[PDB]
Amino acid sequence: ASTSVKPIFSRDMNEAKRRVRELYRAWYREVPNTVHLFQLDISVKQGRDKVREMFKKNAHITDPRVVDLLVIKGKMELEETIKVWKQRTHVMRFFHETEAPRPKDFLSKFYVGHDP
Amino acid sequence: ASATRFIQWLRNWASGRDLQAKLQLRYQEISKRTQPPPKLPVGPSHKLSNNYYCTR
Amino acid sequence: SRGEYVVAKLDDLINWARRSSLWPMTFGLACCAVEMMHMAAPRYDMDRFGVVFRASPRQSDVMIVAGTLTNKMAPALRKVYDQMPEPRYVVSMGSCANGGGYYHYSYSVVRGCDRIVPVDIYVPGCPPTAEALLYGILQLQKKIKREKRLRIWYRR
Amino acid sequence: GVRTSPTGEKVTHTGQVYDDGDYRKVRFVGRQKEVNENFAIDLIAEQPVSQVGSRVISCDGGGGALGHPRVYINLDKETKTGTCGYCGLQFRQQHH
Amino acid sequence: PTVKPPTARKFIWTNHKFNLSGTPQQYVPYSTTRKKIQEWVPPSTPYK
Amino acid sequence: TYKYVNLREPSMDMKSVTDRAAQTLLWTELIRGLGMTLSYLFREPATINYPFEKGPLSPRFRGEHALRRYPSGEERCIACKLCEAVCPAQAITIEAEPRADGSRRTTRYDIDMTKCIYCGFCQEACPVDAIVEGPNFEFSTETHEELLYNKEKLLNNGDKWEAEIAANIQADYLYR
Amino acid sequence: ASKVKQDMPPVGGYGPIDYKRNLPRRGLSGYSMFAVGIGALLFGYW
Amino acid sequence: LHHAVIPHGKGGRSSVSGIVATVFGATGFLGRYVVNHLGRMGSQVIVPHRCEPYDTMHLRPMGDLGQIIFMDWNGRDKDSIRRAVEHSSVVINLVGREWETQNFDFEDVFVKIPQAIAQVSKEAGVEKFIHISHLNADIKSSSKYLRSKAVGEKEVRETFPEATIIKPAEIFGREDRFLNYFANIRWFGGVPLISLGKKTVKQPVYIVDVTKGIINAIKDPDARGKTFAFVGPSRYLLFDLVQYVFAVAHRPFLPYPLPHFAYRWIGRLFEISPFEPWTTRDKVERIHTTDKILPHLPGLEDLGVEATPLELKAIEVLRRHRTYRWLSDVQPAKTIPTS
Amino acid sequence: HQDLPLGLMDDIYEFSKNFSLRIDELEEMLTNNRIWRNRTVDIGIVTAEDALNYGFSGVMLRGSGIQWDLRKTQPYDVYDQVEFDVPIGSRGDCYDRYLCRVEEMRQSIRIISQCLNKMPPGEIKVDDAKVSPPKRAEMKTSMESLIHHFKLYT
Amino acid sequence: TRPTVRPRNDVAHKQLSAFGEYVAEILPKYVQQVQVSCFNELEICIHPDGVIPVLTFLRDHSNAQFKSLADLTAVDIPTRQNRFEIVYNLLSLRFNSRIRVKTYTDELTPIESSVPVYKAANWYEREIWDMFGVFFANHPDLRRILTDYGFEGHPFRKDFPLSGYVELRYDDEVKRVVAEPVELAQEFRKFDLNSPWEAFPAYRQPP
Ligand SMILES: NC(=O)C1=CN([C@@H]2O[C@H](COP(=O)(O)OP(=O)(O)OC[C@H]3O[C@@H](n4cnc5c(N)ncnc54)[C@H](OP(=O)(O)O)[C@@H]3O)[C@@H](O)[C@H]2O)C=CC1
Ligand code: SF4
Ligand code: SF4
Ligand code: SF4
Ligand SMILES: [Zn+2]
Repeated sequence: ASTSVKPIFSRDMNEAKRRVRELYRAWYREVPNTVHLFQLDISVKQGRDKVREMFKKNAHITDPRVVDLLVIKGKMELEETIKVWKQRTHVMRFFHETEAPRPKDFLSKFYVGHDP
Repeated sequence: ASATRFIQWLRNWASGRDLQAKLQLRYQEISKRTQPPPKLPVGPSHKLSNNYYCTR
Repeated sequence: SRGEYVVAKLDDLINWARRSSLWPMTFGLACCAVEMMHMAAPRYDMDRFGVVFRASPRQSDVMIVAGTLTNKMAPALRKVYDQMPEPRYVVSMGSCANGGGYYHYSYSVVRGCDRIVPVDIYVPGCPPTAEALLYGILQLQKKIKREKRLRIWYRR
Repeated sequence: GVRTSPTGEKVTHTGQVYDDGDYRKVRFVGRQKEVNENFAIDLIAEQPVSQVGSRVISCDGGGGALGHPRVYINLDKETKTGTCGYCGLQFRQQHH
Repeated sequence: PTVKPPTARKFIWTNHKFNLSGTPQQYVPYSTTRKKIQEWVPPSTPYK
Repeated sequence: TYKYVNLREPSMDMKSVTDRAAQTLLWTELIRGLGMTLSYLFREPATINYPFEKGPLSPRFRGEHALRRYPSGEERCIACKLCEAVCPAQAITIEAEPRADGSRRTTRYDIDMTKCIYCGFCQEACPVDAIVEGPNFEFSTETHEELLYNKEKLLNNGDKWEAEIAANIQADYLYR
Repeated sequence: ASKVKQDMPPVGGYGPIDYKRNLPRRGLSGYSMFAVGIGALLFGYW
Repeated sequence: LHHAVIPHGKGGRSSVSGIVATVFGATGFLGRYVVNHLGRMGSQVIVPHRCEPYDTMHLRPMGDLGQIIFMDWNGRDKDSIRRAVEHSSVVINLVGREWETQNFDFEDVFVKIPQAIAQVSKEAGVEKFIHISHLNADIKSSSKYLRSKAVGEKEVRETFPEATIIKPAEIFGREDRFLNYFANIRWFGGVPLISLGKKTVKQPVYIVDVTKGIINAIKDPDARGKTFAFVGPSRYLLFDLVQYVFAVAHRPFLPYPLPHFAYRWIGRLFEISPFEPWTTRDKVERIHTTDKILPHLPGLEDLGVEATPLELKAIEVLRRHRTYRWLSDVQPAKTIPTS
Repeated sequence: HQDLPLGLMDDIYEFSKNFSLRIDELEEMLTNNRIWRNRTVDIGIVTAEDALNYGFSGVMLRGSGIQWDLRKTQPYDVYDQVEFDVPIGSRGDCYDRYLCRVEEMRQSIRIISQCLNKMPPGEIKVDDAKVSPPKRAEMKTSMESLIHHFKLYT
Repeated sequence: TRPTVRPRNDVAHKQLSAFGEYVAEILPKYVQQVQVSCFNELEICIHPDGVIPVLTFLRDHSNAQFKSLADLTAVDIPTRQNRFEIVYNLLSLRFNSRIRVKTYTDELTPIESSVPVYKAANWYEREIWDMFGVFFANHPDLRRILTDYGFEGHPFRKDFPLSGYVELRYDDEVKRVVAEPVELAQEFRKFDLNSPWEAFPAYRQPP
């Protein structure tokens, strides 16, 4: 049948959502010494808040194969921050400290330009 | 090529070979920098007959 | 008689020293590094202008960017520039290091090294011929000869 | 044949000149505005018109393969002059 | 040049200049075209 | 056909072994290396005295750009945009419109000498030999902006290098 | 109306070009060098 | 204004914002951030400089090709001022100096030069003008630095009636001369303080907050002909503030008192050097001046900016004063209640 | 793109005539040097099977003894009309692959010598204007040769 | 023979066609299609479930002995349901011949890693994952190889813009190299070069 599709790691959501939790634990117990080695100027508080935001955006997913990739890519993004392959700039590219706000209210977009 | 004979012998003895016949500097064996204009050939398709494109 | 003359001549000496002993740090990244090596070859012999072949970043004075500066490499280039002792100059060599060159529109290429470090000379070409680069280094010396570091101190 | 504007900015052959209050004039302060003195439209209108005795004359820019693609020009119209599309030289028919 | 002099023409420079970079005579780029869109100048005579 | 580069076995007779023993103990082979460098201490160096001497080139060389003119004075460029469509790096921007005398001529011609890869395709495609790569290679600048040529700079280069550009084409226009 | 003229090898071809390894052999036998060295010492000690 | 340069783009590096700005004194600590913001949004910034072209190199990467323009000027040549402001729409003056010189003193840099800029700008046609003053500015203060700003601040508003004036407090930052100053006193042993640092209340303000505030005044039309006062979120006691500096620096702290007159004596032999004075009699006074609490002047919040706490961005500045790289938390400095 | 300018194949002969000695001067410094041998002998040993299964090609196969060179097994152009030899290693280390490269410089002189003698006359680009552009003399006198010039470059 | 037409090689055409049926008969389970192009190349199309059985056959079978992985790459064709097209190019030194083996997958379907068969495929599969997003199962180490660290996307896919989504510079406020949305001084210019006249009647698709 066409609907049947080969899996990646998990055969259903219940098994797939286990890895999200195991991945989350790795990140939560890695920020404090990530902020230490990289000598960042962000507290462990808002560092952990950032990981909360990243997961929360991929919360509407319902496909076990899509979730596996988002975990596989999540594990890679962690191996770079533990083996310090990333430099100080790469870790600070999540926090967007150099892009001016882009307001969402209609008037602000109307005043500035033609975009929606 | 302006090396005195005694220096020629010393450089030749040190290297174990006659370096004067195979200088790595060019003096006069290079071709001239201005040449007569050429007239290059033309390919085998420059025919006025029996040259329909569909056969090549 | 005026102090301006005493400090103008004394500025010429320090300018002369810094222009007759340039010690470059070659950031050879791409093809443009081959022409840099030729400039050090017997025919041109940069070493006879007081310019040594290579040096460590903290013994260096001028940084020669010769190649394409990708995004992955940009963080490293800036770090070496920050650790170079002053005075320091950057020579941007080749079309890739000036404004992107052949790869201007690539997702992975930094469209000009001037977006990462300041630049004092631009040597165009693809690659700039070994002699073209030697025109850039000499043109760099004439910049250092015009500097008035001590004059501006005397009139603050 | 420059036509320097009242504010003192030269006009190029394309006709570009910044207006009195255009902030882009600041790029010239301390420097100069690159302008080409020899205008194309003033060097090709000062050429003599060639008189030829046939209804069709062919121009190839002069110099053989160092000019422009050879074209053929029709001189049947008495009112105006034939004009090469590439080089701008002019031709006229003798009497007919 | 003393033997084979170049061909002479009116538009060729009679005073060759050297690299003018860094001096006031340097070259400053600019757009050589004209304005594309023209705006509407309101009448200077007040209404009413 | 092939050949072995390092297949010969060393000898094992009394004289051969002593030669290898004498070489090791007396540094014979290394003293032979010092000889070669000594020869180069008595050879004329190949260094040319730039800038009073120059490296050889040929008429085909590809350097700074220049828009040419006809013998009369009219521009050769008729704004066909063939060069713009062959430029690998998209370093050329062209705009055109009828002139006051009703001729096809350009009102914008810029070469971004930082995007350009100095490849020569622009002069291979020009049907009237208007855009050429002159023989100059010494135009290093002190600012990024002044490497963005427009029509005025290119036309000055034609009026500046016409003496040498025309000669080079005369020596090369039969091969191309 | 001249013939075709283009770059071609001269009539009769070019002269031979060497390419093989030609490292010369030089020096005295291993025995002899020791004899000079040993003999140099003994005169020194004497 | 029939030209009205029109914004285009997404407010990025290659966009057009329509602000043609002349930033006098842009080669210094406060200039770096103002030029950086103006260029980061694609603005035409003219940078007149008195220094050598080498010292302005760090500014070149801060704008797109052709945006940052450098001109040569002299504070005593009004024609050089006019050449740098005739084509602009906003003029920002950041000229100043912590010490006097044989050629320029506090009267010339804070009154004569600012007065010249305003008079030239008004005739040139500039519609905006941003001036920078000091929060503790008055004409009855022992410090000469703070006396010359009060005089100048008044002359600007009688020469450019629409000018905007800003009165920040001691600004801290990476290149500042406030936090780095205290950390550098470790060379001479103890850390002398008039009295013992008590009775001194200071309200430092972060550089970016000042920089973001200045830009806002260039966009909104409510900032014309109005005075502001950029101050931090909390008020500290000078002793507590200095103690916190050595805590982050993780260095010995041995404060000892020094009479006010005695502190001025040493400040006289430190200003005899023909170079950047290490400390001056004037510097001692400002370090021990209690920042005013003017409540009738709009602050950063009135311009949409939010003040940055000292604690959040203090490890950033002092990181290099520590003598070990990692060092394996420092308690926040005591804050006076706002009341 | 263009034919060789007159007076070029003579200069190549002058360069090729003297190059072989330059290689000999290179080998004097390195081949039999004890210091250079110690930094390349028994270093980077690669087995024949590993070289093939790791995707190695070129002197990385020959250096290990595998007899393979695309110029002789899958010839392209006229590499089937030049005689040359393919140096082959016996040990598969840095020193052997250094001798293959130094030997390959000598076989290149061997090939370059033959190319100078056996160079035939004629044209230098396919005589088909729909693939290779026409000459500028023809593009300026024939309407067919201008259309094909126009469309090959646009 | 014509001087401007590449000569045919009928002898090679027959031999590779003969070897095409040989493989199709020995692996009916995986082989789906077998071509031989007019310039004598052999392409074998297989079900994705047959990467190891068909590669292990060619690498070990006596009459195949394809003991060298020339290259491994993917081709993106968005229109197809399974957009990606994995391609293997093998070489046989014993028989002096080359064979190209093609399979396919989509975004979310794994393809078995071939490192057990060809150690050269280690890095090649990392490149496919980095540039195309295809995930290879049981790969000893699967990480980005070419792209910048933390790069979001897969550039070689046909729907990733040529200029990317972010660009780098050095903002002096924070003293680091930062990333910002992409803005270009001169937009890349799109050319419509395709002629509206059929160029080759031989490759004409059905209506
Ligand atoms: N930073 C702080 O803590 C405070 C700042 N301010 C005010 O901000 C302004 C200065 O800020 P800041 O950046 O730290 O000062 P800086 O020490 O960093 O330099 C000020 C700039 O003004 C120039 N300058 C000084 N004198 C002259 C002169 N005679 N002629 C021309 N230029 C001159 C300097 O040019 P160059 O160096 O190249 O010679 C320099 O670029 C002052 O008005 C100050 O009162 C307000 C409250 C606190
Ligand atoms: S500018 Fe040209 S030679 Fe230099 S790195 Fe780029 S492509 Fe290579
Ligand atoms: S040389 Fe090449 S890259 Fe440069 S302008 Fe001409 S066609 Fe474009
Ligand atoms: S330079 Fe030549 S090819 Fe380019 S537009 Fe002008 S005429 Fe056409
Ligand atoms: Zn014509």
